[PDB]
Amino acid sequence: VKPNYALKFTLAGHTKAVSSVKFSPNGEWLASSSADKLIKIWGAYDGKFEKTISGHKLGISDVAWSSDSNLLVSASDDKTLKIWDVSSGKCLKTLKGHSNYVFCCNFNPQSNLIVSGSFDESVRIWDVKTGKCLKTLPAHSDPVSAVHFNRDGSLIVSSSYDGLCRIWDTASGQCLKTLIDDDNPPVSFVKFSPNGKYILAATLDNTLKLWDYSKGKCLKTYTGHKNEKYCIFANFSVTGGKWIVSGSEDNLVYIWNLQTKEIVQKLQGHTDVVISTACHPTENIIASAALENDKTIKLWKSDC
Amino acid sequence: GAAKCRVFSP
Repeated sequence: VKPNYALKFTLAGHTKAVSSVKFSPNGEWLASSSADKLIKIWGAYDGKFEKTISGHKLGISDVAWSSDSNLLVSASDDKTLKIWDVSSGKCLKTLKGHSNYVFCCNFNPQSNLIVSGSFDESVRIWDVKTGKCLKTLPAHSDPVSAVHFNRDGSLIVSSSYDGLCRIWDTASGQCLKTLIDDDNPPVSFVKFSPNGKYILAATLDNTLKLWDYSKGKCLKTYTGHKNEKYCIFANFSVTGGKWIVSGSEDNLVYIWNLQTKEIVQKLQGHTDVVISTACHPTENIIASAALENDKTIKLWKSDC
Repeated sequence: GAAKCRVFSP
């Protein structure tokens, strides 16, 4: 079995490189963040532009949805995060305290916490309702590329240019686990598997790895794409066949069989580094987005 | 720009 993703829409309108795309948990919306300092909301099924959300003074590197699809959190080069009420577009909070670029962000499943990582080498845990920083973790010795909560919000995984992935206890803020590899290439992305038992980690040696973090064992590797320069996010695709999905610096979307590690499809049509991909939570739909030469978002659909 | 859209390095 192989997927047959086909281009359905190309969404133009960001005036600089796109940095991330995320589907709302309820499946209704796609959100995109850009170096052009904007967030844009699009209809997930018809591609229709919904609205522009603005207020960051510098470009945005990441955006994330609350579990109830009502809020967005964005991370900016202006060293802040912002919490936005989606239906109004109003900024609800500005999260202040990082001393350098904010690179990555996520809500916990309860959506009372936001986790963030920054070029200042720290991971911060923020109270959503007050906007107050609850904890500053001295997580890494170089910029933090990714932060992600597990299924119940009791753990955080972080990754850094320093070459490490770390598993943190959310309530105590203590490091429970450090994944150390020889040759320690920079880690450009990490996230928990849907069941929270594994982590998917990208390194800037053109390599994705599926790890048992409790066992400290690497179960799968995925290769064939190009990832040497940029923090490209990867996804678990679970609505049809079980795939691994990632952008690539050769302008393609790559799709691997999760179990066999074979490449099952390559999506062509972007004209620059595909910096971000996202998988729709209920339909076999992929959103992809690209850097300065392209600046577009593409929606793809498959029967499996 | 944004740091995500630039090469990843300190």
